[PDB]
Amino acid sequence: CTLWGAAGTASMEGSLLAKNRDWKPDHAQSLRLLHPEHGYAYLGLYADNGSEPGIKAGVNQKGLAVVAAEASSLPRALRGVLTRLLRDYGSLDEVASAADKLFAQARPVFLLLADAGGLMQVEIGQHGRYRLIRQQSGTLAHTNHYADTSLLDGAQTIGPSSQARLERIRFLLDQHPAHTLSEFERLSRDRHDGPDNSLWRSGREHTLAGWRIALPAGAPPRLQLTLANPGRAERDGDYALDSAFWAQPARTLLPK
Repeated sequence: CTLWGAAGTASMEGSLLAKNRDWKPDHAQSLRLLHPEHGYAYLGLYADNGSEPGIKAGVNQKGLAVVAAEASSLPRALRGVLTRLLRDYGSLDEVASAADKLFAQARPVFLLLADAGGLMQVEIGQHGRYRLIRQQSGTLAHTNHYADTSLLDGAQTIGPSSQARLERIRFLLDQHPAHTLSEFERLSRDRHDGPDNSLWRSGREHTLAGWRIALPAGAPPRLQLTLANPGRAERDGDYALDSAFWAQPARTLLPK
């Protein structure tokens, strides 16, 4: 998985959060809106079935968005919280506060949250150890390996794809000063470097979805999603998370 986003003069439509979900094409995913009994309503990029079902990404009505990356760097042995964020927190500051507990008890993982204000990257290591980064007027990017090795008990294992993919969105992003949603969409479909080391994989692992959202201040958030469930044809989502959107009943919005 490839995660990345821009904030500040680095974007022309506000905070951008993107996520490329890569995985063995052996399950089905779905975009679901949920109205939890206690918390904010939120959209979710669920993995209906498979080996690891659950929320892979989302965004709530308060306009807080988050995307996760698996921490393959370390053994499955040492390898949720994505839902707490979506249904109890409405801003990066809300998270920066309850972070030393929210993440101090979160399994290892890579998180990339975003809100009208900016972006925030969270790397949760072995046990409790976690590093934070908050950019407000620039760009951010992360894949499947820790940038701060200090958050682990021992040297990690960087996968060839996590390596290559990180160097690709890093390069492509460093070309222009500012970015847009339209651009990102093009970015997520880059087929540079074979079928395994590319942003849009198609080898052992296929990119099963493309997630991208824009969060302009004082305006409805705009979400675009490309679902690619194996066997089915590609389905694309384009929504405006306004008051009305969130008012609709909880149900699957992808695939129709």
